[PDB]
Amino acid sequence: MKSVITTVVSAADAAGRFPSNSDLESIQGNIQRSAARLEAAEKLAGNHEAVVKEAGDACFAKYAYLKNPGEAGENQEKINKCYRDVDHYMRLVNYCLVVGGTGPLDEWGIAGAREVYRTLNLPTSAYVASIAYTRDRLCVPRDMSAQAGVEFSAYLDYLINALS
Amino acid sequence: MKSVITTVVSAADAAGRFPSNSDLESIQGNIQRSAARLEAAEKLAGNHEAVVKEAGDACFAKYAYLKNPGEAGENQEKINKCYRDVDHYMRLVNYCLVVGGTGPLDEWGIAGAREVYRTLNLPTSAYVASIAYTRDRLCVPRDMSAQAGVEFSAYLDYLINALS
Amino acid sequence: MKSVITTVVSAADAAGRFPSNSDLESIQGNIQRSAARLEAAEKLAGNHEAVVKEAGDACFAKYAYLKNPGEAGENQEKINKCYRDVDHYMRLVNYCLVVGGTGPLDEWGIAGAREVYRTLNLPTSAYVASIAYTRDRLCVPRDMSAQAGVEFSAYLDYLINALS
Amino acid sequence: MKSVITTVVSAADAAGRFPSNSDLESIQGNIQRSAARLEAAEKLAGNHEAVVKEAGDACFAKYAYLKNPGEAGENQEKINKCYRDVDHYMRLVNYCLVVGGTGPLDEWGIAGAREVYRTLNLPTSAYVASIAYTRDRLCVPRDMSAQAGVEFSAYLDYLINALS
Amino acid sequence: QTGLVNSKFSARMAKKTAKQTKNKVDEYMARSVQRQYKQAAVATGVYGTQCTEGTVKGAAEASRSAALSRQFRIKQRSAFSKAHDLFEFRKHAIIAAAGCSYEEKMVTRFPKLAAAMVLGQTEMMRTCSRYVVPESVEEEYMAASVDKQMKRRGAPGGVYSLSCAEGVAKGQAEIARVSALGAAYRAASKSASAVTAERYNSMAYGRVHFAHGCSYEEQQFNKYPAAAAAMRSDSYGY
Amino acid sequence: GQAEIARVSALGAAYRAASKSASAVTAERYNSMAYGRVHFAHGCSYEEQQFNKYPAAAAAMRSDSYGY
Amino acid sequence: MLDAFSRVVVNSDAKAAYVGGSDLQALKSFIADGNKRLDAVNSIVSNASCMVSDAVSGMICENPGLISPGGNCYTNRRMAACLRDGEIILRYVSYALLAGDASVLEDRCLNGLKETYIALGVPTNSSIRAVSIMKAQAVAFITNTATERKMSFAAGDCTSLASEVASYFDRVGAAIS
Amino acid sequence: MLDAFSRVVVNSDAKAAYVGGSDLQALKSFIADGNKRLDAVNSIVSNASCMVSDAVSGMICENPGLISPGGNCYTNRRMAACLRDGEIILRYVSYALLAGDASVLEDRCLNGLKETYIALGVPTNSSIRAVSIMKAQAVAFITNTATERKMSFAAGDCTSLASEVASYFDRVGAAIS
Ligand SMILES: C=CC1=C(C)[C@@H](Cc2[nH]c(/C=C3N=C(/C=C4\NC(=O)[C@H](C)[C@H]4CC)C(C)=C\3CCC(=O)O)c(CCC(=O)O)c2C)NC1=O
Ligand SMILES: C=CC1=C(C)[C@@H](Cc2[nH]c(/C=C3N=C(/C=C4\NC(=O)[C@H](C)[C@H]4CC)C(C)=C\3CCC(=O)O)c(CCC(=O)O)c2C)NC1=O
Ligand SMILES: C=CC1=C(C)[C@@H](Cc2[nH]c(/C=C3N=C(/C=C4\NC(=O)[C@H](C)[C@H]4CC)C(C)=C\3CCC(=O)O)c(CCC(=O)O)c2C)NC1=O
Ligand SMILES: C=CC1=C(C)[C@@H](Cc2[nH]c(/C=C3N=C(/C=C4\NC(=O)[C@H](C)[C@H]4CC)C(C)=C\3CCC(=O)O)c(CCC(=O)O)c2C)NC1=O
Ligand SMILES: C=CC1=C(C)[C@@H](Cc2[nH]c(/C=C3N=C(/C=C4\NC(=O)[C@H](C)[C@H]4CC)C(C)=C\3CCC(=O)O)c(CCC(=O)O)c2C)NC1=O
Ligand SMILES: C=CC1=C(C)[C@@H](Cc2[nH]c(/C=C3N=C(/C=C4\NC(=O)[C@H](C)[C@H]4CC)C(C)=C\3CCC(=O)O)c(CCC(=O)O)c2C)NC1=O
Ligand SMILES: C=CC1=C(C)[C@@H](Cc2[nH]c(/C=C3N=C(/C=C4\NC(=O)[C@H](C)[C@H]4CC)C(C)=C\3CCC(=O)O)c(CCC(=O)O)c2C)NC1=O
Ligand SMILES: C=CC1=C(C)[C@@H](Cc2[nH]c(/C=C3N=C(/C=C4\NC(=O)[C@H](C)[C@H]4CC)C(C)=C\3CCC(=O)O)c(CCC(=O)O)c2C)NC1=O
Ligand SMILES: C=CC1=C(C)[C@@H](Cc2[nH]c(/C=C3N=C(/C=C4\NC(=O)[C@H](C)[C@H]4CC)C(C)=C\3CCC(=O)O)c(CCC(=O)O)c2C)NC1=O
Ligand SMILES: C=CC1=C(C)[C@@H](Cc2[nH]c(/C=C3N=C(/C=C4\NC(=O)[C@H](C)[C@H]4CC)C(C)=C\3CCC(=O)O)c(CCC(=O)O)c2C)NC1=O
Ligand SMILES: C=CC1=C(C)[C@@H](Cc2[nH]c(/C=C3N=C(/C=C4\NC(=O)[C@H](C)[C@H]4CC)C(C)=C\3CCC(=O)O)c(CCC(=O)O)c2C)NC1=O
Ligand SMILES: C=CC1=C(C)[C@@H](Cc2[nH]c(/C=C3N=C(/C=C4\NC(=O)[C@H](C)[C@H]4CC)C(C)=C\3CCC(=O)O)c(CCC(=O)O)c2C)NC1=O
Ligand SMILES: C=CC1=C(C)[C@@H](Cc2[nH]c(/C=C3N=C(/C=C4\NC(=O)[C@H](C)[C@H]4CC)C(C)=C\3CCC(=O)O)c(CCC(=O)O)c2C)NC1=O
Ligand SMILES: CCC1=C(C)[C@@H](CC2=N/C(=C\c3[nH]c(C[C@@H]4NC(=O)C(C)=C4CC)c(C)c3CCC(=O)O)C(CCC(=O)O)=C2C)NC1=O
Repeated sequence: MKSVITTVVSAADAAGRFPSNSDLESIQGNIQRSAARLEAAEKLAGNHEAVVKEAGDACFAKYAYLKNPGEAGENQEKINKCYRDVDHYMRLVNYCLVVGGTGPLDEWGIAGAREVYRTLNLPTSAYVASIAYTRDRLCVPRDMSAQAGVEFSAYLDYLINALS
Repeated sequence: MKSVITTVVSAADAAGRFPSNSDLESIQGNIQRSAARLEAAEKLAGNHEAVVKEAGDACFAKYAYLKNPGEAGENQEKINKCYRDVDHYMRLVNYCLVVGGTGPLDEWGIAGAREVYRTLNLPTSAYVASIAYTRDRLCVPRDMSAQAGVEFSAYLDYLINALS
Repeated sequence: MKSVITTVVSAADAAGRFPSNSDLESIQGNIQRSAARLEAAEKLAGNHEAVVKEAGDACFAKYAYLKNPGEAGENQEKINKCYRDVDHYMRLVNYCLVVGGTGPLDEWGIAGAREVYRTLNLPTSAYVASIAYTRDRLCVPRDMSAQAGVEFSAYLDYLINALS
Repeated sequence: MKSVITTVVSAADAAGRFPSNSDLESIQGNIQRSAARLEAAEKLAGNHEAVVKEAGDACFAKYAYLKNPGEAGENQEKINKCYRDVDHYMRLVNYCLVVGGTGPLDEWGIAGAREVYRTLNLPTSAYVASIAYTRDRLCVPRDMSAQAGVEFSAYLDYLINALS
Repeated sequence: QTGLVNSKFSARMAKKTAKQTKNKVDEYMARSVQRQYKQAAVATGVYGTQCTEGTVKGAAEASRSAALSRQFRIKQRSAFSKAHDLFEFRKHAIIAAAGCSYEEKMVTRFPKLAAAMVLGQTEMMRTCSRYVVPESVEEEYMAASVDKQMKRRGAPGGVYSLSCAEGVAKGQAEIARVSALGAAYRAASKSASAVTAERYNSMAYGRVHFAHGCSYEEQQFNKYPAAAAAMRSDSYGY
Repeated sequence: GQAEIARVSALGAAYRAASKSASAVTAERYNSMAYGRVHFAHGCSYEEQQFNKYPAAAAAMRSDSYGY
Repeated sequence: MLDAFSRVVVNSDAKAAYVGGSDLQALKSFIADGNKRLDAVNSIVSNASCMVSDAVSGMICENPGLISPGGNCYTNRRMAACLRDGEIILRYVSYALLAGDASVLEDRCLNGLKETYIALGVPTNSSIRAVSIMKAQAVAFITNTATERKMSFAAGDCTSLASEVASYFDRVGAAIS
Repeated sequence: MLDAFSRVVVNSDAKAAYVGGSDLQALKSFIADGNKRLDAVNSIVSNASCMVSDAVSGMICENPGLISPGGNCYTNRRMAACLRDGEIILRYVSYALLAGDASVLEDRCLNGLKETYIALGVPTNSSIRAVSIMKAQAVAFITNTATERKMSFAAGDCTSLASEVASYFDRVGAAIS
């Protein structure tokens, strides 16, 4: 769970050192950003029915071959569990906007991701298609502020780079 | 040289990770503090003849037994090399105000400190007496600002805690 | 390069032992099979223009979405390099029929396979579609013998299990 | 217990690999030999009263100095325990003809052999004299077949090379 | 006539110097020792469960990737960290060869041989972290604090060094996670004759390599040998 | 073109001198030290102490009227 | 390890619930007096060396049997181990105060310490009196009620941080008891 | 390792000189456009996966002999090693850009890489063409002159950060040459 405080406390603990001015300095960086990266968590928390519906069918629009019988996304509960997965991923992005770190993305969606989707034949391109669609559906002055728009997209492209 | 950027870059490098939003967050903490911890480096840089003279004789005022023949600080070059050492320590405090880290104090005055002063009979209480005198000679609204007064004293008490 | 002799010689060498009757026994197993697993290498060596043409377009028949502009297999040299890859994989299967081992498949097509196709967006399902088509296009009494048909399909399904 | 299957299963397990065509190949080598190395176990199992009597006194014929008072083989139970040992060694040779491996010779007669006979003053030349006598008392067309005569002598000379 | 002055186009030094055939001795000396030290794991012919690399299909190839950038990082060391390695590896290589003043010179001339000896001997008699399982939660805290203190040198001064690196591409730290997670299960599931064989040489290893007459630290390692197995030397890092 | 021919010829000779026998590389090693010490050092105990450490620097000095 | 930001994320992940302004105002309050927290921790790092001296010598000043021959803090080797352990505990309490969460205090410090001291023969009563003296020093240094040394700050209330470190110290005490 | 703040401290420690406003204004300028630096590095982390696939495939698009049988990027095992190495180099260049100093790039990445590639037989020319393509991508992503993707920001000039990362990339190129 790499946050900004877990980074400095374990670095001071590996050296056996008290929290010095280096370690105190990093926490005020989680004061100036964190006044406005939590408004993105407001935008994600109240809009999450619509943003995972709008991104859930974007991958099926790009990849219509999944819905074939015998193919990957055969029946209806395939699609239900796929929308479940997009909801899970946007929940971890909502968590990462709140910790100020990529920890909840890492140890809950990214660690061991490639060793599930390969053995279950889930195409990772279908996963990155929804997140890439959500990244460019956002325009800055309508949905959030300027500080929120960059930090919300930065956790999305981090998961895009991690998934493929 | 533990600064705020050396802390996050090596933490990202130990994991093999690109600089994510955690690592970008710590650097703006070195923007809001660092507008005013560098005015303390101005106060220390132009006043360093007087603050090491005023603290150089404070340890001899507390410990007048050093100046005895056969004792620790016997002749005049003893006192000259002692004032040299107080100048060296305040230079490292001036460096630490500028990096935003305790690195230049650590690897240039603190590492291997106890294995010199013990074998050369230099009493560490005489070293902490000058730094403790400089810590309380400072009053906040005359010498610097409020942000500068806490961060200048914090690098002094860190070296006080490290020396003894 | 795990063949049947590399398996026993390194096992005798890890123990510091001369080649005993265990190690001599394994080599006659590469006499009774190997009279007929090399006729499969004859069938693969003279027919390889047709079996990689017939399997090269099977993946594009299953996955016609690849040929879209902006998609994975955009232009003509995409398809040329894809047929190159199917030729490379069937060459390693032809090698594995000849060593009596999965060594040339492993260290030349299977090791580091997943860390190329993920970063270059090459879908592994398109790779296993051609090999799965070649596995069931084979019927036993027309193309080869009975000993050859099982051992040719066994190196194909091994690569199928390794790719996904 | 190095048999032909223990050699390939542990080699596949050290690499984390499924049993491939290399590992399947070694087992049919334990089919073609093992139809005729088990007739040697028939010859050894029904004749073992006579072959350890005929070899038991061969070492005493070569080394008559053992039977002296104060020497190694002093009294009658010395000779009884010596014939016990020759029976034990031929039992392990009978086991090795059946596993297709030198495992039961190794971990039951060969491991720790030299650290008993040295501390108890049992001369290893007297041990190899009986096994060498049994190796050349065998002539091929009377006792067994041609496949059995080589593999029965090969487990004897392996123990001869291991004992000295 | 040299490659430096203005006379010559980029062709020089086509010969064996005394450098290189010194270093090619140490290559062979390290390899003929790793052979003999791996030859104890494969004792009778079967590959033991210690010497298994992977369990996913592509865990072995990825462990080869991780183990090749492993010892490239040893070459990316400072001159202060070059020199600190051999002068304590020579110290610890003396402790391995107790007598045999032939070996006292053999490990003292050659520089990559002594680095291989102190790691092959602890891999051979199984005195590592990942081979010993604490018999109680008691030893788990004992070995936790040794791991805490022994990873302080892997992050010296707040900054992490490259010697604590865990992956060099994305996903590689996760592969190395799962591979280290399988090895912990395999060490907790071995034979009853091997869990009490690694139990004793761990006590002896800690007592000779780190206690050095301090009658407390021996009296701690005898009670708790997973805390004895969990301590490395200085220039291993991590 | 003649300077280029003399280039390539001098380039082959440098490979041939870097590839000779182990008994000849350490025979030319010693008379180089002795040659420099008698022909150019002349009692200057520094220049000998340089030529013994480095005899290719001793071999690389000519007389005056060779030119080049 | 976790911090104050991560614990609401762990708590909300076991609901499959998005976090919003139902519980983000507590984190915004953690942010707003976050500068008070950096003012808070620095007062303990400034006096960390005197705190262990005043704690461990007070332990013997109330219990002279620890230095009777045979006692736990008797000889010169054991005194260094006890003065080391006190400062380790203070270091982890300062970690937990800077983090805003006691996660780093549990697993890396207190997990397995009680029966470690039981196996070593370390008396628990003197250990509890050693952590509580440090607690009394920490709550005096946080609120600037220290009689021997005063520091410079901006004025206001800090009982929230004093209470957080007071809850951390007897959390240390309950684990080794 | 060092950063931009530490290098003035190392440079002034070899003078026995205190630092003041003779050279602190350069650090204050490092601070003031420090938010531009965080805007700068994020554009490379956003496109890190496309950068290596545009770089390494362009290397073969200009040199088809690397995949001729026998070539360095020929087989499937070697292609993964080269795609791994490119992203390692990009990761260290991003470390050096975030740090403001090329100290972390030298010792942990470039120290001993040239004769590592010499011993492996890795051709240097194709490697230089591989880092330079990534340099051209990075200077387009910093200044938002990328033709395929545009990002959102506050307006202004960023040629100083583009120049810093351009100086880091051929510093990588000079060490492996
Ligand atoms: C907390 C983090 C978290 C995640 C990131 C996801 C990741 C994830 N997805 C799946 C699991 C799945 N994911 C899908 C989705 C798809 N497959 C198809 O058939 C469609 C093509 C595609 C829609 C995009 C399906 C169908 C399963 C169930 C597996 C299966 O039926 O084969 C599973 C197995 C358990 C399950 O059924 O949910 C997990 C752990 N789930 C999580 O809990
Ligand atoms: C928290 C995450 C979050 C998002 C990423 C967006 C995603 C999003 N966009 C739209 C819906 C829309 N979004 C826009 C906005 C834009 N279209 C453009 O062409 C401009 C570039 C850009 C900013 C002006 C427009 C014009 C629509 C209506 C048409 C449409 O559906 O695209 C809707 C439907 C309801 C709505 O308008 O909100 C949603 C959920 N909203 C969110 O709550
Ligand atoms: C860059 C970091 C840096 C430091 C922190 C100091 C630390 C330091 N002090 C001394 C060295 C010294 N320090 C003293 C000072 C004293 N001893 C006395 O006799 C007096 C009681 C007392 C004055 C307070 C003296 C006299 C020496 C010289 C050693 C000696 O003469 O015994 C030395 C040995 C080299 C020297 O002579 O300067 C060093 C490294 N110097 C540094 O360069
Ligand atoms: C000796 C063993 C051996 C292999 C197993 C293969 C594996 C392999 N394939 C590719 C490389 C490739 N493989 C494809 C194939 C495809 N991508 C598409 O666009 C289509 C959808 C799909 C056809 C099925 C393409 C296009 C490349 C080039 C990479 C690219 O252009 O993005 C590369 C990179 C080098 C190259 O260009 O060939 C390698 C090593 N090649 C080998 O040498
Ligand atoms: C070395 C690898 C190798 C193979 C896997 C096959 C693959 C293969 N099959 C066919 C072509 C054919 N293969 C068959 C054979 C069969 N169809 C059936 O329905 C039966 C189940 C089965 C055995 C009787 C038939 C009937 C055709 C002609 C129709 C077709 O193209 O499918 C052809 C075209 C020319 C030919 O007939 O050979 C090729 C290359 N051939 C090879 O050289
Ligand atoms: C299963 C594998 C297996 C073996 C290979 C043998 C090996 C073996 N031999 C002996 C033990 C012995 N072997 C001998 C034999 C001899 N000594 C003499 O006095 C004679 C010169 C000579 C006859 C050749 C004797 C006498 C002992 C008993 C030890 C003694 O009395 O000193 C023992 C000690 C136990 C015992 O008494 O049997 C063992 C383990 N036994 C085994 O169980
Ligand atoms: C390439 C360099 C090189 C060396 C420096 C030596 C070092 C060395 N010797 C042994 C192995 C051995 N080494 C010795 C030698 C000695 N054992 C002692 O008890 C004496 C103190 C000491 C010198 C008299 C003996 C007797 C063995 C075999 C049994 C044993 O390990 O003790 C082993 C382990 C191999 C094995 O046992 O399987 C190694 C690495 N061997 C090498 O290949
Ligand atoms: C990460 C967290 C962490 C800790 C908390 C400590 C815990 C700890 N303390 C001791 C060890 C000890 N601890 C004490 C302490 C005391 N005896 C008393 O009565 C007092 C209450 C107290 C001093 C204040 C003593 C005296 C020893 C040494 C025992 C002895 O040698 O007699 C040991 C054994 C190692 C050693 O001998 O040094 C450990 C693991 N170490 C850690 O790594
Ligand atoms: C021989 C008998 C003997 C004692 C009974 C103790 C005396 C003692 N002092 C404190 C109490 C304290 N001790 C300190 C520590 C310090 N004060 C400072 O300002 C300095 C920076 C630092 C040491 C140099 C502080 C801050 C308190 C809290 C009260 C106070 O502000 O003085 C306490 C804790 C009260 C409690 O138990 O709740 C005790 C027992 N020491 C002894 O030696
Ligand atoms: C590493 C360097 C560094 C620090 C140490 C802190 C330093 C610090 N503390 C405060 C500011 C303050 N600090 C305190 C704290 C206290 N006041 C008291 O009376 C008690 C002694 C103590 C309680 C713990 C209070 C009450 C304020 C003003 C109110 C507030 O900031 O919320 C301020 C003013 C800015 C602000 O209002 O937030 C600063 C710069 N910040 C830094 O950047
Ligand atoms: C910390 C920094 C760090 C690095 C920079 C790399 C450096 C590096 N690369 C390789 C190893 C390699 N590197 C390459 C790369 C290439 N061949 C080319 O012509 C292209 C120029 C380039 C791809 C872009 C190849 C092909 C191999 C494998 C050699 C082979 O097996 O044929 C190895 C040996 C380990 C292995 O085999 O994987 C190392 C240490 N690793 C590190 O840890
Ligand atoms: C087969 C032949 C073949 C090629 C010749 C290259 C084509 C190519 N493209 C770029 C150049 C580039 N490549 C990228 C990369 C990307 N652009 C994006 O916006 C995405 C995010 C990301 C890949 C998905 C960028 C940003 C540039 C800089 C120019 C530009 O903005 O497009 C360069 C570098 C120019 C130089 O050498 O200086 C080359 C050689 N690729 C090939 O395959
Ligand atoms: C981790 C999250 C995080 C970030 C990514 C940055 C995000 C960020 N960048 C800027 C602000 C800015 N960013 C840029 C940078 C650029 N503008 C361009 O035209 C180029 C594309 C690019 C050059 C690299 C400029 C020029 C400004 C405004 C001037 C300035 O801030 O100094 C601002 C406005 C605040 C300010 O004025 O400083 C913020 C919040 N900060 C954060 O807290
Ligand atoms: C670059 C640095 C390097 C490594 C780290 C390893 C990692 C490694 N071990 C392997 C594979 C492997 N490993 C073992 C066991 C192991 N092998 C032995 O010779 C002894 C004595 C062993 C116990 C230690 C076996 C039995 C195999 C299967 C191949 C074989 O040896 O027959 C394989 C092959 C996987 C495959 O073919 O699918 C790899 C990549 N290999 C390397 O080249």
